[PDB]
Amino acid sequence: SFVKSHIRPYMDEIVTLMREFWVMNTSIQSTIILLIEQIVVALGGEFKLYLPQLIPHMLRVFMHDNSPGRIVSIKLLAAIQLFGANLDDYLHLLLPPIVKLFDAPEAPLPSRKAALETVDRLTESLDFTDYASRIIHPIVRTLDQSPELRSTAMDTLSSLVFQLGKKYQIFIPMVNKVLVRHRINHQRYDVLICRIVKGYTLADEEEDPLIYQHRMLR
Amino acid sequence: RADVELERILAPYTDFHYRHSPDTAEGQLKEDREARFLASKMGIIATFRSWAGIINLCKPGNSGIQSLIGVLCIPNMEIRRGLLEVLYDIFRLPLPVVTEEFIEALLSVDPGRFQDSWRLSDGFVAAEAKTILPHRARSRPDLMDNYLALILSAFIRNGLLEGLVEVITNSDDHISVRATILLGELLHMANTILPHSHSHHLHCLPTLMNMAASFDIPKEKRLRASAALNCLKRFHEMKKRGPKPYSLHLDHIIQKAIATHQKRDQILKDTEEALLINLRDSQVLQHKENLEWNWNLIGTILKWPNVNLRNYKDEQLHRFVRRLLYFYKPSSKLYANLDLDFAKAKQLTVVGCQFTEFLLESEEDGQGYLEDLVKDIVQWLNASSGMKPERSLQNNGLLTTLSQHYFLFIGTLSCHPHGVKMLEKCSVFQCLLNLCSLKNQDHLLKLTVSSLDYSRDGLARVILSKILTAATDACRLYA
Ligand SMILES: Nc1ncnc2c1ncn2[C@@H]1O[C@H](COP(=O)(O)OP(=O)(O)OP(O)(O)=S)[C@@H](O)[C@H]1O
Repeated sequence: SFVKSHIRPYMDEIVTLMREFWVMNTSIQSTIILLIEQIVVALGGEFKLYLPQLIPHMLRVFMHDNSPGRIVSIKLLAAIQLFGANLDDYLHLLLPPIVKLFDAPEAPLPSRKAALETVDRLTESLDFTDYASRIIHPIVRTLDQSPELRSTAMDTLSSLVFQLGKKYQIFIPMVNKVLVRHRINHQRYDVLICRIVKGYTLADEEEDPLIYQHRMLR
Repeated sequence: RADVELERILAPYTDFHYRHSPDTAEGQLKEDREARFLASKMGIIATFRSWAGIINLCKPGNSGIQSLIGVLCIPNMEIRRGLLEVLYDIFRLPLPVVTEEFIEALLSVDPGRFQDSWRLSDGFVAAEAKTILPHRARSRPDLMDNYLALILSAFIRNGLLEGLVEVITNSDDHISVRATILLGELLHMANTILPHSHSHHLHCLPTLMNMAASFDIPKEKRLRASAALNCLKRFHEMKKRGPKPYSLHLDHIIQKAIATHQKRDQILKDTEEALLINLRDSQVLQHKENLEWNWNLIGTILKWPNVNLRNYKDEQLHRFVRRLLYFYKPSSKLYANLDLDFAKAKQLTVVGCQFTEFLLESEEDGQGYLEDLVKDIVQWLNASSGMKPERSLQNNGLLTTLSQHYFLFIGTLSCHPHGVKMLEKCSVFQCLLNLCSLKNQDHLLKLTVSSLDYSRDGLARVILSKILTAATDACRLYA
């Protein structure tokens, strides 16, 4: 936390120390996760060099978790929301474990909420256009068998269809069945689909989301 | 002589410590270097436009084009950043901005970026349509493509792509972004102007993919190679997107043309509950303070399929419509006073257009409001054109405020068949016929010639013909 980016010449060995004492189910993960968060805040952009070595363990935490209420999964999810644009080349083997977390009907409800919210918040720095079919269907499955995860799943869906332009117009009749079956009203999803079906402009539809994020950051 | 006379002009780049004059003032040593760089660039990009220079610089021997690529593969951040400008202006490509992030320099090379020629005073719509809309020729030779293909083949033969990859990986970020953009532009030009045999193995990029997939090299090179591949894919997506209408008149023109082409050859209900909820959260009826309304909700309550003031006879909806009408009227001096470059200026215009079309969607219940709005617009236009003796000069407000978008409302109103009837009920077409005659205001003719619709025969073509035959020479030229 004190040396921001000068820890690089001694960072690799640090990872070598974390891969040795990160056993699966003990009280040592609660501090390893905080160490990961602090390393992420320190490196800030160069973390992608040392992210792969910590990817297996994370996966073994997502499936082999026997914590009361799945609180280690929640801490790991809150630690993942800090990665930002670092998990750009590694979103392919780290997203499926999270999409498998909120569509499982036996997982605790707060863990599913945490997964939905981290998927919702990870779209403010990443391009989620390619991984559209892997997210649209688990969400419409979470919407018809979970009467309490409706609002958070709708927020995630609205944040996802904001990046997709007219590329989402093919899914509208598929989601509308579930939306009218349970009388699901969301005010931002209605806005987005109204601007998708009926045109708003021509330059605003089918736009790179990173371009929009950059032009709104300035 | 063979290899010592003509190849001198590229000595400032190939020689890292180049001294042109034996005795020069020691005070000016960097300005002299920049002048040498500029002159050598102007000579190098001038020998590649002639055949006697192309052939003599790309000879199969120890030519002067291989010495130009070889010094590009040397980590010298002064020669390497100056050779990229020569490569950029050799292929007639636009230069990106000097940044370190790819997503900011990719936006500066957008074929549809705003230009100074597209302003109302300069080139309002005709100059803008030239850039974004493509030429009508699909089989003309276009000798420029021939020349560019020859130059690109000559450069690829001597190993330019490998040098660009080496510049992309082993260099700074300021130069990595510019080399990635140049590589993307060259890869796009390849699959467009090169024959299939010349460009069927270029998209593999072996030297970059073998680096992005090798786990023996240091991890920094692998990660920057993967990032370069991702940026190349992003550039390809940007290229296959296309240029989009920057302005709001050309947008409506293209949309109307596409709609005509679609309809020449062949959703939620929200009965009473969701309509009222969306009308409530919009905040229009809670308070009448403008600029604090929720304009997204207004747009979606105006654009929803079956909400047309003709099947939902609710007093709250009529209050909503009357408040929006009083806001949009120019006499109220509420919308017509906001200046251009406003924070939310395009959205207000889009909402106004879809609102004056929603009023038209009710052919039996939307007269009292639409007639009032268009009559107020005609009043404002006759006052600002010079048909009154008060001032007869109001160009200081039309050119700098959102009151110039009242031509877009008449434009989106003249497309529909029931729209032109309402437009003729009031003295709109006669007003434009009278406006065509004046000589002092030329911007109003630009505005009225690029807003109306000429799809069907009627009074809309008579105004166009009157401007084309009897008008000011500059207005006639723009028409
Ligand atoms: N900035 C404004 N935007 C909209 N309306 C305004 C604005 N400023 C004043 N008004 C007044 O509000 C009127 C529209 O309100 P109405 O449609 O009559 O609904 P209303 O709630 O009955 O209005 P009042 O004031 O209560 S009678 C405008 O025509 C003006 O009389």
